[PDB]
Amino acid sequence: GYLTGDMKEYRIWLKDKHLALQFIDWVLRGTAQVMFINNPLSGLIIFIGLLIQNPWWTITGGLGTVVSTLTALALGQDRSAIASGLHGYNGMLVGLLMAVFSEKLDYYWWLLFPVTFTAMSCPVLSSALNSIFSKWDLPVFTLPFNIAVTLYLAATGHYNLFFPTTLVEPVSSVPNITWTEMEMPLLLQAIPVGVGQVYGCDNPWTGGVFLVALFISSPLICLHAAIGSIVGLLAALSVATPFETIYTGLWSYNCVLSCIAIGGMFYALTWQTHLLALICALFCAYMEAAISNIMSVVGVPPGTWAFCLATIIFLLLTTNNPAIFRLPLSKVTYPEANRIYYLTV
Amino acid sequence: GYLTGDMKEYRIWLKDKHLALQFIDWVLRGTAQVMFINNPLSGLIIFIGLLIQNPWWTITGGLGTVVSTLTALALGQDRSAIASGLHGYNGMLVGLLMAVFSEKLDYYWWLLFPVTFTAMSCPVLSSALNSIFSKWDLPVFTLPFNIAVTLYLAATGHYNLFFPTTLVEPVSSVPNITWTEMEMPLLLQAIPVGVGQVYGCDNPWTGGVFLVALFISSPLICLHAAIGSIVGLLAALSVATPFETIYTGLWSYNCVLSCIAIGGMFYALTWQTHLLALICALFCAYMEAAISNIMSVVGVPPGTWAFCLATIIFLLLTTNNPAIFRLPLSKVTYPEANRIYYLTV
Amino acid sequence: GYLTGDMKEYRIWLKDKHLALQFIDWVLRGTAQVMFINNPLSGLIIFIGLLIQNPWWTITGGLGTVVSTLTALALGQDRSAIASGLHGYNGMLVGLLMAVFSEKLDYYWWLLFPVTFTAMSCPVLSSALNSIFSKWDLPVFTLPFNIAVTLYLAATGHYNLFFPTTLVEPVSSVPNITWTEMEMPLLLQAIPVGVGQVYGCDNPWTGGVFLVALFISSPLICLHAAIGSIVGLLAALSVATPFETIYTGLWSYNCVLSCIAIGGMFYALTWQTHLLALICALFCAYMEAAISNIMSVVGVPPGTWAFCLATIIFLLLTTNNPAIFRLPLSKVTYPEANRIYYLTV
Repeated sequence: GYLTGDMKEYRIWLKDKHLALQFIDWVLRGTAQVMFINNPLSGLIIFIGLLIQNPWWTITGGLGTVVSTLTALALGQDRSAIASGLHGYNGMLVGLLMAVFSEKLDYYWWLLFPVTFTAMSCPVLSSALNSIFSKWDLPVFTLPFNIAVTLYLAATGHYNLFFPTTLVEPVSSVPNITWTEMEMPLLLQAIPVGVGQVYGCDNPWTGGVFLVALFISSPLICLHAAIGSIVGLLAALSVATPFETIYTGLWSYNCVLSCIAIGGMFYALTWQTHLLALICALFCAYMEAAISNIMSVVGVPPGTWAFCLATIIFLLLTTNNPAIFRLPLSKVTYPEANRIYYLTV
Repeated sequence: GYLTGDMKEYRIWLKDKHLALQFIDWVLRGTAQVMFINNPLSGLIIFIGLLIQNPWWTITGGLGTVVSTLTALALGQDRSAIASGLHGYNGMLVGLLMAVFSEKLDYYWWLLFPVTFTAMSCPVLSSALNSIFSKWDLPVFTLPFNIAVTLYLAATGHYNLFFPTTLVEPVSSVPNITWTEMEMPLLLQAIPVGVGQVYGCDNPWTGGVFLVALFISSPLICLHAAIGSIVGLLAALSVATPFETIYTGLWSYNCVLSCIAIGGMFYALTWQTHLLALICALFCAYMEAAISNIMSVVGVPPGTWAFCLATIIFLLLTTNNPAIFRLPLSKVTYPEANRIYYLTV
Repeated sequence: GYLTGDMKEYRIWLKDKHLALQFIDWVLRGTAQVMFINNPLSGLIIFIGLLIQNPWWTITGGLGTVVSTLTALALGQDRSAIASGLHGYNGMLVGLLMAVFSEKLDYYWWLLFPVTFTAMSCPVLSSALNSIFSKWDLPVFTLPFNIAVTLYLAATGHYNLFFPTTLVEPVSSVPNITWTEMEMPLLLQAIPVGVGQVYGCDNPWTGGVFLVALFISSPLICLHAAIGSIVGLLAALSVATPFETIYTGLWSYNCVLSCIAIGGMFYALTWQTHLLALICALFCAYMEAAISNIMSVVGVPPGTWAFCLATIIFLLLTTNNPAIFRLPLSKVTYPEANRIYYLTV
């Protein structure tokens, strides 16, 4: 009861504790907000999952979250936004994905020097983007992280002496796909892996832990994450993706985020909105294939550009349907509360 | 008399017929609206020209138009916009150009599965873009088609197993141009071919049929299309393009669209506006060369990005000249009526 | 006294002289406005520095400035903006950098044909961009020049028969950096060279002359230019750039412009704003590395994209700090006057 939703009672009870405890809560909420979850217990569970995946990635992501939150505080950003973790998840992703795409080994402590720096740009970028997107009542989903990490990975590249990144290359030959070597266990495993890849994690246990963290806050978010992962796998099979690429969940995490966002988070959860979420996730999968192919030419990973663009497109979509209701950004908490608010409206 | 303009009398007489006839009219108007023509007879003539070029391309383009119109209806878009074909031409182009840039043979029926899908995204995109561009009173020229087809051709690419696209590669050597092998007949033929390449068609007869379709609705549109084709050829000669590339009309169709749009369609046709149309077409030709070179690196055709960007730039241009008059978007029908409205104003 | 600032007394005394003298003043002010200086004496000193660097580049840049100013006059742009040189510096940069990146020899007079043309697009672009950026009270820093020159250099490319550009290629191997061959004299020389590279000039004397021109108008602008150059060099050393690349000042000029803009020009000069300028210059250096690496894939020089993007981001940044004050665009003259205005406010 006190653990589900966004833990409003815990927020009230902590708004008068020590500043260190409040900062820890903001960091946990920022960790959870990567998947639109404003829950500190979910953030703790996600931290446990990341520790299961890679403790070094956990260190880099936690440092990114801390630095992003501290920079948002120093820049005088909205304290309500900071307290809900809306200024820590972009830095979390920045740290995690500069650890993931580093050609150096684990515990390359020098990588903390760039991480911090490009975690400091995440609040700035957010602010700048909020100067534009607020004029359309749009969120800045992961555009700060995407901009920052794309710029970092292009600036360093694979041949940097200090911070070399992993080699990303375009596809140059037709894959050999024989449909009799499909492994149903691996295809099923790609659903939790697809969920976990929103944090850059390929461990199936990490993805299952992330699903548990999603369910703790909002069961509808967990359901839409699983459905988005499945939609991503189906799209990958539809355009004849090699099975090895499908198994890694790199075709699903953008669709996971898109299905979470459109299906109940920023639209009111109705069956029309659920169908819109499915269509947005499919279009996001194909746009992710396109963006990955385009950005592999300059040697940069696709990130979550496709999720941001597809979700922005489907939020800017205007229909005369009363059942497709876009909630005001200030009223958006989580799909159950969003549906209740929509019913009252 | 009843066949010229936008056939307002026919629209009035059909607004009370069967829904199937109205849908056929909307599809024909969407076919014609690729070249800013809101005329069903012009759409029928364009369909005849496409049948002359390639019946398979006709099938794919017609399916794209039908799917785009049906998706716009299902999404509750403005019925006035749907009835004028403003939600069918982007899907028409999507179907036509995914047929054109398919490495498979003609009548590869499986290509209808992707076509439909990315024809369904054309209304959505339009809506999303209209949420922004309406704040500047701008049209969404072919940005839905350009976004959708660029994403599709990047997602599949040349090495896709199911839907391989044609190989697009950057230029890697200096062309050998000897100016004594210029063929004046082929240079002249490149004018109707340049007009026809707005639909992806390289048949000169198809381009002539398209010019007839333009003339049926508005002689000024036909004149500006021919002048834009000539301007594109002159620009191609100006930057020393190989004659083989010039003959294909790939340097002219963007300029055709830009000259139509700026010269009388969205500006009031005056001599100052005609000069502005010429300058916009020239800048569009050079921007098209730039965009084609840039996008060949990722293996994607240039599309009509240059026309959209150049026309948006020249519409956003603000001058103190009273003779350069930008008509309100709701008053834009065709250059003759636009000039009459401007004279009354 | 009459030579510092923006020479308001000279502007008043010249507003009633011959039109040729006024046009010469506008051209000189446009030359100076590349570095945010609205001073004709500074423009003359910059012209002297360019003559020191390369008289052919001086010819191309002067022609670009003249053509841009004349096109702005013909298009009926704001006479106050034209008289302050705000419509001549983009054309100046266009001419200078199409001369710099030309694979032909000096005094290739045919290069004046493209220069003029893409100097005519600089006002248009500015106008178009001002239709958007004015809605956020933002300047169009060098986006007209960046768009125009990127399009030109992509359209022609290295293999053009008439106007071949220099070969720009991505890095394909790890540099061999031995830190014992650092030359302190060359590292120090890279500061004035970094300042001079805003005009594409690598002569250290040209950069020193540019610093003198900056100091004549505003000592704070000169100080921030030097500090931005130093910040660019420090960033280049931070990401292990080969010393040969560092010595050319190609890592500093974007940071020079960013430090000038944020540190006193469009923000009120306080110590908080000076720190913000340092951070913006650092982020601009890294974004410049990223953009250069990305655009070398399509064979295009980075230009000043990074400066424009970083400065726009840091201007759109919203803080609750009263000491970080964004001046209204109409009140922006130069850092000393800006600080006085901020103190009165």
